[PDB]
Amino acid sequence: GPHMATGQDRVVALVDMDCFFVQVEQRQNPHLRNKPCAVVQYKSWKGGGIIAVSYEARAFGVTRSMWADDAKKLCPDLLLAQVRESRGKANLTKYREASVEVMEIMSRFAVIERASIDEAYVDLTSAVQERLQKLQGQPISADLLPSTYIEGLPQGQKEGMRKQGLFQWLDSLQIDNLTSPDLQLTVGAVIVEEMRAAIERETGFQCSAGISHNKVLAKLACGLNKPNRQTLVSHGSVPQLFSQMPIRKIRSLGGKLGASVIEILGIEYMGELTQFTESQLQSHFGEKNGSWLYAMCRGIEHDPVKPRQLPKTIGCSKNFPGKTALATREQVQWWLLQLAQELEERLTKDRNDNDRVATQLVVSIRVQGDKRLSSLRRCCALTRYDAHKMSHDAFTVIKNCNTSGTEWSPPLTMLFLCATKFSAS
DNA sequence: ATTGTGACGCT
Ligand SMILES: Nc1nc2c(ncn2[C@H]2C[C@H](O)[C@@H](COP(=O)(O)NP(=O)(O)OP(=O)(O)O)O2)c(=O)[nH]1
Ligand SMILES: [Mn+2]
Ligand SMILES: [Mn+2]
Repeated sequence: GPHMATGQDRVVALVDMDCFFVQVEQRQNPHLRNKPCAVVQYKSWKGGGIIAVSYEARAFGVTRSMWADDAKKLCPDLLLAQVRESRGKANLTKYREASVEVMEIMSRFAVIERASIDEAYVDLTSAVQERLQKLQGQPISADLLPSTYIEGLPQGQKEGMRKQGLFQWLDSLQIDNLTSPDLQLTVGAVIVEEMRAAIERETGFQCSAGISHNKVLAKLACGLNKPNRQTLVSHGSVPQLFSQMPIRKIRSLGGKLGASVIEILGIEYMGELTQFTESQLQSHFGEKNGSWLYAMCRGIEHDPVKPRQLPKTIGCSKNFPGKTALATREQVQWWLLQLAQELEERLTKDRNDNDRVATQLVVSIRVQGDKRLSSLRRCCALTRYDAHKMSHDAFTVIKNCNTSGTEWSPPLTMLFLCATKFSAS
């Protein structure tokens, strides 16, 4: 009853850019705007692998992880932009820099947690309190929410339905109670409209967002009405929303754990989890996961928005599939040097921009015929931003994997160099 | 022959 805390203390948003790499390329090349297009990596093998797809191209069935040649079968007029290649590998610098543009705008409104190259969580609780006190009890006009959907409304064309649901929501609002969670979410949504307007004005990029009381619901909400819209998921919307929500749609349950929840419990949807005790869930999935699942199926999650705008690691990876797998010593050395040169460039720029230095270098490899994505992972000291030294140390750290009696065997199908353990400088 | 990352948990 009164003592069952409902996890309505916070206002959290998740902002995620729409078809991000495509928008970056469309901004640079106006011929690509408002067209079916996609961004690929490489080009020789089946036209390259697609990593981002405009919404126009998605209507033809083009998806991420498709080969461009196959996508062209679905979409013969598909336009393609290629990721930059430097030193024989994909170079994602243009998109990392675009990301920083967006992150810097978001950071003006509130402390953010970078969650990927194109998305961040925002803790808006303090900003909402400030705005509520500034409103001095003034109601909230629908004009302030021009791109907001209220999940689960209306009850009882697309734009018309959106505005009907928004009117139902706004007429139901108790504007006098500065502590109403629903009001707090609404004011959050007003701020997020302003944030998304600023992002689009100042970068040209459109994005969607979710507003709810925690990160998992905010991330789920964001995807409900993409592209170029934001979605408010209130605490009261959760039972209906979860009643037909496949468990795999929830962040962290899209893999083996979610499959085991489904198989062991004999359920399909998030809402069915409510019928199990906390102890039952802890028994099957462990104490942490069990407590998390017990609260999350009731809409409650406590994971904080971490104050972290910069990546915690800076890494460089390249696959060598099939007959391109590295089978000589000179090959492994040359590719370790290419990787180290890109790493050195990114680290030197990171030091100048962010006043920090990495102190540990992680070397990861895959060997041909190995089932695992990473065969060996070994760390050494990173004492100097020098590509030649980083590559020699990575080699020193992996060389005892070679079983040849000049050659390399088994051949290497992946190299990975990652700088970690940053320290102020 | 999805590839290139990046966060985080387990032991
Ligand atoms: N290298 C690489 N980059 C990737 C991969 N997957 C995604 N990216 C890059 C390209 C993506 O643009 C970007 C952001 O990933 P999302 O937010 O998951 N997708 P988006 O913003 O495209 O569309 P939506 O409107 O549905 O959010 O990350 C990958 O497997 N490899
Ligand atoms: Mn995105
Ligand atoms: Mn994203």
